[PDB]
Formats: sequence, structure tokens, C-alpha cells
Amino acid sequence: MRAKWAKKRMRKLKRKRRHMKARSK
Amino acid sequence: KKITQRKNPDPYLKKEWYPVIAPAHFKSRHIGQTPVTKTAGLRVATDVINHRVYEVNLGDLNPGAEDLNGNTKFYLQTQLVSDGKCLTNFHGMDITRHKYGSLFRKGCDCIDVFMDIPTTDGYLLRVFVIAFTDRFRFQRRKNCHVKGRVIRMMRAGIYETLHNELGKVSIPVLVTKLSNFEVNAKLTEALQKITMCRDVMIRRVKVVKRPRNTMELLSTMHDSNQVR
Amino acid sequence: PVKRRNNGRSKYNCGHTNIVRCQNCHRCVPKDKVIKRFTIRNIVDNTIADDVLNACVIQGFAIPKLYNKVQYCVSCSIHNHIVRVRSREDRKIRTPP
Amino acid sequence: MNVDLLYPDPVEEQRKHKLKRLVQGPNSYFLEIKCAGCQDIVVVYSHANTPVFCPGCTSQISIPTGGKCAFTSQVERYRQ
Amino acid sequence: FAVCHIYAGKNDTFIHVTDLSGRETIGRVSGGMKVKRHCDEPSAYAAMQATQDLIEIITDRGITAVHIKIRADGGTGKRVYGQGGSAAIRALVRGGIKIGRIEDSTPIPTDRTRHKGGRRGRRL
Amino acid sequence: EPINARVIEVLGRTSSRGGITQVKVEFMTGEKRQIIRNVIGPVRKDDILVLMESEREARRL
RNA sequence: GGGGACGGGUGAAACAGGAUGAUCCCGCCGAGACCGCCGGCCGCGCAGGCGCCUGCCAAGACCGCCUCUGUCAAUCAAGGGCGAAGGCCGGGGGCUAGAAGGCGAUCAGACACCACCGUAUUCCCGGCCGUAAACGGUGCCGCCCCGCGGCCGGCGCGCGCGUCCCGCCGGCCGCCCAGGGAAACCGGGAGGCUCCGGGCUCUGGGGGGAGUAUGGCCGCAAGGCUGAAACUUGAAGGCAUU
RNA sequence: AAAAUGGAUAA
Repeated sequence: MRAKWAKKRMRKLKRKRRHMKARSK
Repeated sequence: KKITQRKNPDPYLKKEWYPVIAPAHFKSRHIGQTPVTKTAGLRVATDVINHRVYEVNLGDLNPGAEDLNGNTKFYLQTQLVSDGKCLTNFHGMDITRHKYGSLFRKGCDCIDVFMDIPTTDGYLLRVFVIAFTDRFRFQRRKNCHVKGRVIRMMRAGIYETLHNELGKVSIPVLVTKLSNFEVNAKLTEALQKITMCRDVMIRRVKVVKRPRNTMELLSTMHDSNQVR
Repeated sequence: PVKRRNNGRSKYNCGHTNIVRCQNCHRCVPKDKVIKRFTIRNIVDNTIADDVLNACVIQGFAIPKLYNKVQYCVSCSIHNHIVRVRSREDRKIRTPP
Repeated sequence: MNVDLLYPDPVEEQRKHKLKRLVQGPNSYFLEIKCAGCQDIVVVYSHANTPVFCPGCTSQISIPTGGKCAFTSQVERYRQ
Repeated sequence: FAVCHIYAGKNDTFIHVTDLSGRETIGRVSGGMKVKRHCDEPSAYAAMQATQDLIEIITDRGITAVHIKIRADGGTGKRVYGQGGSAAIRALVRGGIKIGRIEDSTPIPTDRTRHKGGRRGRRL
Repeated sequence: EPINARVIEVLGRTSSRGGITQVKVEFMTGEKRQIIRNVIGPVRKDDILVLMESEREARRL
């Protein structure tokens, strides 16, 4: 799996983005 | 009789061999000989061997015809010891692995029934019967799959035929029907009218329920042949 | 490209088949992508052909024969040579050899 | 054999499905049965999928079938 | 008589003799005890050495009829005997121990409980 | 004592490095056992070789 | 109850188990899973999917048809239901496998692959979630379309009378005549198209950025659905032949 | 059973 690993990497960035937004909001 | 008269080490330094006597139904009533520590300690010698079950081929039990009974085993459980010779009564009957594997073939229907019949003695036995249906003599299709109506008919027929060939039968009468394979032959004639069947046979009849104190049955299956 | 029309499986009209495991790999391949070649052989090797029957006391006893289907995975089979890599023309022919 | 669809051989129309005929129509017809007191015609539906009863009797003349209905007594062909 | 249980398992072939009840062992040997090489343990040469040493222990015991209950690791895998299964029988041939019925007794499953390696299998 | 044996017939070389010519055999003292054994080096049909083990033949063909 | 020594384990081994008697057999006993072989160019379901025993209810196409109405039809926004697996919530369970975790060997290093141990999970009942290479990567109804077939379900006509022969319809399939296409190849269509027009619906417009950002909405979450631009680059990509 | 790599640029 190489494209699914890219999708997993995006989902983790998307999840870190939502925790970061919460800290600054 | 090979250790009481012989020299062998540690465990077998002190041991004796006691006979195993099969029921009167069989022809060669010897099963074999059993190593058991001689009467020593809290247990008594022939008090250990009474609970040991002995499995012997029906072909060995009845010498004379070997293709018949050659692949069918008889389970025999010691039920009492008389004169130092343990006597055994039916503990079940099992077709052996070579004869279970032989029947299954690609393309044909398979039928398995599970039947519980209580004996007059008090032994409810689970009888397992296998059936396959082949082609109707010359048939257009090599595969032999048949209609479901005549599949339930085979299944309902087996339970009814099993009641018919095993009514109020005591263990002697049950064993004798498995002695000559009479019941399976009857199964050929019950399902004969419907689509041709093959290997209609009793694979197993396991004793499920055992009443204690069946010394009555043990005498019946060891010496009531002379009366009957 | 579609190497084969069956797409590598015999699954037809179902959409699902019961899954078993390679005897060797233990890889789970649905029943349709399974080698499954039926095996029937004498239990002692035919090298002990009649040496056993001459040793056997009981008259007319036939050496027991196993009747087991062997189910292998596609990957395990090509490396164990149960089936080879056929040519484009060769693939269509069936006729069990 | 230069037969054209305009005139198809009768057997062709009789072999094909009753809707796929150049002239579509009934496959079934009326077939007689025989009853007590009757040497005359006792017509019934050929493909009856329901019970018909002996005239003035309790017993059922025709056995139920998805196809042409079968009978247990003497019977007479089509219309006579 | 005697029942010769040959567990022709991979890793080691086991030859253990009992007499009709299965509770009395008149002799237990296995291919593992006779070979230093862990991988050569289930080999025929070990089977030959382990039996014969066993068949003197069943003639000293006094028995001479052996019904061979040959088995395979079975359960949820295998189902085919290791090379040791025939070799023990060949050792029996060397002593010519009169033999009875040779019906296979590998444990067989009716609907399994599943085996190791996952659904990708052992990626050896 | 080692057994006495002469090849009944010949079989082809093995091992991928050759060398292991295989040859069948028979026993002068015994039943002329027709067992398959393997040999290292040159052999002829009906030539004689020493079978030390005797009890078990080598790998089948 | 034996009974007697290493037992696993592998590619070879190593870690564990054993004189607290291991492995092995045989008679048990408890537990939960699973329904082998039969199991298939089989069948059934709207898909996802669906295989112990009997009993029990309701259900569905197909065929047969001198039954009934009488256009009640097609296809779809929006909306409603269902939807593998894994996840998750609250009860339960708990055998086996086994995300994590430890461990051995493995190599330069493997924290990977191969063993060994094992929690979540697997199992069950009520919930969510709403995804798949959800595949035939082929929307849905409609109609004509060439021979040889196999299977399957009814349903007929003659033959001697068979589970025959010719088939009639609904499917399941293999080869393929046209014919199409870049070809692989579909041919019960991916044929009847540049000699283009039966109808309804979705969806795309070089390759990255990008299912990304934001604005919603739904969800307990994990995430799903809708969905950018700035910016970059000359190829990306299909089937073939050597 | 163990095997990782190979500058750019034209040829």
C-alpha cells in the first residue's frame, strides 16, 4: 500500500490541524 | 500373559496381563491382553481395568469374511470382571477413517442425520447415518444432484426407517442389527423407490446415556445366546 | 490488461465465496482462487507395497488409502510447482493434465 | 423452403411461445373427463389450477397442476 | 495385541506402543532423542534408530502383533505424514513384527478453530 | 558384518555436481533384495560395491 | 490411570514447557468459536452477502395459465431505507487467531520479514458509523441481433417409455459469426454511430497542487458527504511490439 | 537463510 499510506499521512495532518486549531481558538 | 512370566524393567518389573473377553455376539471373543500393575496399593488390580474401553475391528471380531466388517470398528467397554477375565459390552460402533473418506465424491448429494434412540436398558444412543445419491442408472448429467423434495424424503425416510429398524430394541438386538449390517441394507430398500442412493450406512452409534448396574445386560450379552 | 476473463477466480453469480487457507502459506484465498487438487494415496509409501501385507496377519486386508483434498494458495502453488506460468495461447486450454 | 413470416408452417407457430407467434393466442383448450352417469361430453379447463368437483358428487374430478390439470378417472380428448 | 502409535509429526516422529486400552505404555521412543541435529530429528534415520530400540522393548515385554495407528500433526494444519511415518514401519519390517489393521489416526477437524500466520500467511 | 552387493542395473547421476551415480543392488546372502542405493564414482552393470548400512535403502530414484 | 526423558520451534536456530514427571497416548470434564469433505464455469438474495440438527413463521423471482383490472409505465433531483471489514457506545462473553506491546533469532541496523507470548479485537445483544480493487473498474429500463455448447428452474410434444429426444420460456456461463474499437479484446455488448438523434439519471475535460483549504452539514469520536483557489509543470497516462 | 547502493550531462 503506497497511496493508502499517503491517505493515512493526510488524515494525521488533518487531525493535528484540528487539535492545533482548538489550542489557538 | 507376557509380564507375570517374564522379566521387564521398573514399571513392568511388577505387572501381570489379564484377558479381555468380548461379548458373546462375536466369533473370536478374545480382544487381547492388558498390562496392569498387579494387586498393590490402595487400588485393586482388576479395579483399574474395569473402566478401560477396548476398540477392536468387527472383521477381527468375526473371522471368515473380511471385505464385509473389515472397515467397521466395534467399541467395547469393560463392564465387569469374572474369574480375572474382564468382560466387555457395546460402547459404540464406528466406521474407520478409510471407510468414511471412500464414500465422499464430487458431484453427488450428501445427507447426514443425527438420531437419539433410548434403549430399553437405559442407553440413549446417538445414531449417525450418512447417505449419498448417485445417477439413475444411465443419466445425461455426470453430476448427480437431485430435487429437494426427494432430499427431505431421504431425510424423513431415514428417521422413520431408523425407527422402523430400531424400534424398542434392547442392546443385544441393537448390536445384532449392526453385527450383520442389517439396518443399512434396509436403508437401501427404503430409499430405493426414490432417486438411486449409494453408501446408505450407519457411520456411528455412540452410547450417550449409561445406566449403572447393567450386570443384567452384561450376562445377557455374555451368556443369554444359549437361552435364545 | 485483463490477463484472463475469469479475472483469476471462478466466482460467478455470487459476489462472495467461503474463504479457506493455503496448506503451506496459511494465506486466506477465497474458495474460487484455490488450487484444490484431490489426493488419494496408500498410507505407507508404495515402496512398502506388499512388505506390509506379507507382515499383516489378517487375511485380505487392503493398505488404507487417504482421500484428502489439498487446498493450496495461488502464490504457494507456483513456487511449489503445482501449476506453472502458461503461455498466452496455452492459458485458455483446460483438459486437466 | 422459401416460407416467409406472412405464412409460417402451423407447427412452427405451435412450437414457439404463445406470445412469440405471428398470431398470438391460447395454448390451452377444453379437455373432457368421464363421470358416473356420463358417456357424453363433460368439458373442463385443460390447465385447471383449481378443484373441479364430480357433477353432483363430493370427490374432485381434476388434480391441481401448474400445467395441464391431471385426472384420476376415465377422460375424453379435447372437444368431441 | 499391541497398537503402535507413530506420530510422524514434523520436528519429531513419535513411536509409542500401548495394548488395546491406551492407558498402558509398553514402550515410548521418538525420533528426537536419537539425533543431535534439531532439523534432522523427524528424519527417517532417527525413526529407524528410535524404533528397533523400541521393538526390543516390546519383545522383552512379550507382544508381537502391532496394529499401526499412524498419525499426522493434523488439528488445524498439516494432514500429511512426515518422512518418519514409513521409516518406523520399515523398522517394523526389519523385525517383521506381525501387523494388524493400519487405519490412520491423525486428529481431523469438523469445522476448524483457525490456525496461525494471519490471512496473509507465513511470508517466509 | 557388512552385506555383499552387486548392481542389478544403473540409474542416472545426481547432486547437481554429478558424482552421485545411483545404482540398484541385490544381496548374494539373502533374498537378492532389489533396493535402490546411491554410489560415488564409476560403476558398471553387474559390478560389485560394498553396502555398509544394509537396513535401509537411500532416497527413491 | 500410565510412563519415562528432552519437548517444542525453524530456513537453520533461539526464547519459553519438563524429574512441580514434560512430549506422547487413552477415558474424561469445562468453555467458547466454527460448520470441513460434499462445495461447483452450483444455486439464492435488492446489494453487502448467504452452508450443523429439527421445529416454526412470514417472503421472493421464475414457469404454467380460455383468471383479474386496464396504462396504473420509465428514470431520477430532494428525501427515506439497507450496506463487507475495521472502528466506536452500553451490556455481556472469552475458545482460537490476533492491530499494540513485549520477546527471541535476523542482519551494518533492523524495533521489519520468520518463531514464541499476548491486550484491543474476533463472539453475542441493543445502538451509532457509512466506507471498499463495494468490480464486470462496464449506470437503469427498451428492442433487434450466429452458431456450437455446459449448467439451472419450471414447462410442454412425439418416441418406447428413458430421469430419453426436440425444444418453449427466466437465469448462470464458455467459445465466438458478423460488427465495433488505439489495441487488450466485448460480441446475452464494449454490436446495430462521423452512413452520428428510443427515453431517464450520474460523471469527467493535460499532469501535480487537491479531496487540499475554507464555509457548511452529519457523526460520541475516528471520520464521511459537498468542495476551492493561488501556484507549478510538459508531459502525465492506455493497450500493444521489440 | 543472508545481500544495500550507484553522481549530471551528452553520447
